[PDB]
Amino acid sequence: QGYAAEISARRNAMDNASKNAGDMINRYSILYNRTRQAVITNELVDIITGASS
Amino acid sequence: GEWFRDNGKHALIVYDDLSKQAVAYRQLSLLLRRPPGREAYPGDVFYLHSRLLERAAKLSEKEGSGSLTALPVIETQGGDVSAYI
Amino acid sequence: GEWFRDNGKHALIVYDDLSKQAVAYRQLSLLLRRPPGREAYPGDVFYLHSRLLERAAKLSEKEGSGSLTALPVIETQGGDVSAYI
Amino acid sequence: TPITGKVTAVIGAIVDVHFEQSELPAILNALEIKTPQGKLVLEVAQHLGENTVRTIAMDGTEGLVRGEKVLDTGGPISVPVGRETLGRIINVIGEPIDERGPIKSKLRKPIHADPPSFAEQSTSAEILETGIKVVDLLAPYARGGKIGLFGGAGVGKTVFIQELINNIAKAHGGFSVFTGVGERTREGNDLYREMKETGVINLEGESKVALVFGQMNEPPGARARVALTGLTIAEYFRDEEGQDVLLFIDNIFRFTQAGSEVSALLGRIPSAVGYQPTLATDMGLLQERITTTKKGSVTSVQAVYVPADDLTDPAPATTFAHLDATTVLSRGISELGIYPAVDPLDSKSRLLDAAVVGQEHYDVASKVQETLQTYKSLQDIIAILGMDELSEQDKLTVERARKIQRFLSQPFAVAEVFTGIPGKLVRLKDTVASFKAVLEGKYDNIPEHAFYMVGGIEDVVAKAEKLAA
Amino acid sequence: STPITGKVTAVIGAIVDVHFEQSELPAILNALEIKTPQGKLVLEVAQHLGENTVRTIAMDGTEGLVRGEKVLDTGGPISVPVGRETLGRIINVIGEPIDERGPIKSKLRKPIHADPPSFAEQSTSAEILETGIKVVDLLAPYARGGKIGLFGGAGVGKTVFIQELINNIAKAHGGFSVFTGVGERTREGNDLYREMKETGVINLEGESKVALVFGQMNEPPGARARVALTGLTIAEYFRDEEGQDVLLFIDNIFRFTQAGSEVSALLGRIPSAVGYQPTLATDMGLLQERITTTKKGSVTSVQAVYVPADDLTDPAPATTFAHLDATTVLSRGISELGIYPAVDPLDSKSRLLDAAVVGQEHYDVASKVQETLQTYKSLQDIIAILGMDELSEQDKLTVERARKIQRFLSQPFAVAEVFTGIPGKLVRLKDTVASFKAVLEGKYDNIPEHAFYMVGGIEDVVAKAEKLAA
Repeated sequence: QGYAAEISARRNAMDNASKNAGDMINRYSILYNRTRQAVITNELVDIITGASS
Repeated sequence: GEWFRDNGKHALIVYDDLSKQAVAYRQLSLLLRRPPGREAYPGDVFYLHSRLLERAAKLSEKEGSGSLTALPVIETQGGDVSAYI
Repeated sequence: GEWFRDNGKHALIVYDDLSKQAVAYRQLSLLLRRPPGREAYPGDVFYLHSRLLERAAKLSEKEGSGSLTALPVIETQGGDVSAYI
Repeated sequence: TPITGKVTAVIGAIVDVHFEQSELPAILNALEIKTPQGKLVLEVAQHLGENTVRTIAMDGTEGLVRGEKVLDTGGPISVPVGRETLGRIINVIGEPIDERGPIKSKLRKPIHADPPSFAEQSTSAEILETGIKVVDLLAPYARGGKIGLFGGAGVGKTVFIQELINNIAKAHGGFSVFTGVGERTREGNDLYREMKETGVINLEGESKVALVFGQMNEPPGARARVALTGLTIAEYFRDEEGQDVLLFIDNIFRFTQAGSEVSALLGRIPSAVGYQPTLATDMGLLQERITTTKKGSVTSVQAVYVPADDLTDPAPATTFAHLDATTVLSRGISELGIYPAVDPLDSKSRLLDAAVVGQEHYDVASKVQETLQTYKSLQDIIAILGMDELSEQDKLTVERARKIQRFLSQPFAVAEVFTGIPGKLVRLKDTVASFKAVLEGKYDNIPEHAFYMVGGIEDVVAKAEKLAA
Repeated sequence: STPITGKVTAVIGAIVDVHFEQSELPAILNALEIKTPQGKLVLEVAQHLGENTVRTIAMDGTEGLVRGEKVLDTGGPISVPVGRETLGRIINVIGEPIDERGPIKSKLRKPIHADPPSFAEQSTSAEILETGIKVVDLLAPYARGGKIGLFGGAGVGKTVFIQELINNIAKAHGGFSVFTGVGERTREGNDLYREMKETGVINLEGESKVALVFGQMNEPPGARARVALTGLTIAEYFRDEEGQDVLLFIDNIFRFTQAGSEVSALLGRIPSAVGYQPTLATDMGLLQERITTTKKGSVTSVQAVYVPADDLTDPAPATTFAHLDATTVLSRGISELGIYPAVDPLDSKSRLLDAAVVGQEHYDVASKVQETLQTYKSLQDIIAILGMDELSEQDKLTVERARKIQRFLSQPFAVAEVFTGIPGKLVRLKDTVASFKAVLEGKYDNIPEHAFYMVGGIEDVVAKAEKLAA
């Protein structure tokens, strides 16, 4: 009775974990995308300045 | 607002939205070929905002307690308060 | 250092902070109006650094066998090593 | 003397004059252009040839009619210093703007000055303590030192500094200077009022404080030489009066920022981000005129409005170079609700050592750092899989670390207005004992909430009784 | 000498502008010589700016220069010396020795600019170079006349890899080789000079089967750019004029990228992405097309590349990645595991890998090897968390074979008789195919994983099994 519950719990925990990790994946992905844009911009500014001079 | 303020009379001013002023000053500056500041917003943007904001005050008793409350309304970029403006 | 090295005496040279040398050459280059390399460090900052670093050596026994050893010290800003310097 | 010029251009407050006479003011000279609204003090910064200088204008240019007569007032602007500058709030020019009337100037001193020599240095090590636990444990100060603070300004940042004024300057006997660049006028009015109230400034009788206030309204160029002006007053105390001084600068990001703006106008092609190419030299010169010399060791508190908390922006980075202690203050830790909002892995002092402040202090701090670093390290792991599903040994550590973080929360005296919580200044000797116990889990038998926003260990215990009710 | 006399006008770094007289007409890609107490400074003409005022790039240093200085014109691209007397002589950028064996040149000199052979000239070959390095041979078959590329991160024993290749392949090889060093450090240089004297490939008496072109990063960026051009022409002289096949070797071509980026900027040609010159692609193209299998000869370049911060998504390594025939990626992890070579074989792709081309048996074996190792890597996560033993018996046997194979990749190197002390192994291609096939069949799963570690072929594997047993 115990063993079935034990394995059932293991499944449950491991499922919910996949979900929690997914949420965090999404949060850092949006941050990544914004950060990517910022790098492009900072580089772009350097180029603009160079062309300007 | 300052005419009211300088009557000592109490006032309030809401500046909605200075974020759109930033884009405007950006446009003007870029079209004046002034080098892009960070986030492409000019380097004197700090100066602009500070000059605007600091003219709103609760004056001294001599000046008749000239209130002019300031409430500037900022449209946060994606709700990220880390952002230059 | 090379005078020590020349005498056959061994020595060790710490170049701390070489990162600050780059800032200095940046200042010079941009006020000599030289074109800015990426990150505003001129595109020959490498030439300055490379010639400097290659002047630490272990000489041949016909050249004494003197040896200057070098330890450059570079600051990493945010641990960023993809940075040009 | 009357050395004429005309204003050829007014490209911002970076006016260009053409001194008609070939007698050309030298660089770092000061010029008076007479105006119906006062005068303008301008400072020669370039000679652009054909007897056309390009001059920084320290006042807000407007009204200027193209081709305006100039007169050369010569040399670096000479401020007025004295014991009669004590009490005063002085303009960039030096004009007493608190209208305690004209300064009876003994010495009027040039704004530009050179930092003392390597041999002239007198290198201190005398511990200065605040009574702020987090400061004491993690980065204890030293009197005459160079203290540094970073992060968002006036996020209680100003309040933090105010707490320092409240603590340290009500324990400093010497002179003290508050110089606030880009200061918030209302806060300044409050501070001035408070100073007058606490006798620190007393309108009648002496003031052991002098004040320089630079509002952020004032044009960038004025803000650029607010720093130098204050720095001169500091030199008068340091040198001429000899006495050790406190100094507060709030914020020196405004100094850097102002410089980048004018640099472009000057014609200097803007360096990375936009900063002035001369950023390093200017910061260096300034922060070495606050140095510890045989004539005086001046305790400095430097406040950097780190822009968007980009420490990687070179000006905050280069501030670290000119500091012996830093107390980077983190917005995240502010969000965690901790006041003091100090980042605990980003505070340092060279005074922290196993013999400078002793092995016991160092060991306690070492353990705090390691414990917290572990807790931060397991933050991912904890979240994806509960701390229950992490190791038991670690689970004790995690629970302990949560307590330690809360223990670091301590109310403050002039934070009492904002927080509504009576402040606490706890003795350094007491702090070491208190944290030691917590690390040994002696008092880890009581709630995590008990440790939050309280002072000494005894206070935690008492608050346990309070929580129990 | 020549009426073409220019007076320097501006020393603005390496960029030195000259003012040739109105009558005289210089031309782009020429070489100017200015007599100096520092030899003759060579300036490569790169622009005309008007009224016979050129903008030229320096090769040598620009200290002490006096603006107004009379400038002779060589009259065209820098002229090196060529011959079969170039063998076993270090040739600097302008051609002058560093081996100090006096006048290098046979009876000829040649210009260092030359054109890449046309489509008509190109002659295809499917010939297979053999490295004698078993892992390299099997999982990345090399090709004679190819453009092998040693892509890797920071100094992955880049020189060491090349040294092993020279130790095996060069001695075996009957043609010539050219070792070209672009900005390589003089410690490494001294080791290489010594090392190839030791391996006798620089045969002190008699002909050397290698030639040397050592460039030092100390030398200004301009010299760094045209050391590559110099080396390239030497290989062409061998390929064409001597008719022989060669094995070109260049080191490190990221240094070539960096150098080109710098002088692009200096030329005022605003550097493109990640500060890398806008002309990067076409410059690469000229070098790369110049290296090929013609009907005059066949040249197998092995070019080292430094991949900054192991980011090959960076445009400069990525651009080079396309142009090269036979890529290999050296990985730190595998190095740390102690395996020499450090190549991650699942990160190595050679153009020759086509099934019949490498032979059906070889191909089938190589598909199986790739799967076996890949199985170990995929399963590594499972072995790690879930545990080793929870996996299938079949999976476990594949893992055991993979661990044996993994350490059967470990070939102790002859040039790592100084980096490990343990001698080399020169294993024939056929022998490698056979020995790897055997392992896969599981015939030597009774031989420990560590009895494959740091030993050669099957005979050695058995011998070390016996050795450990004893």
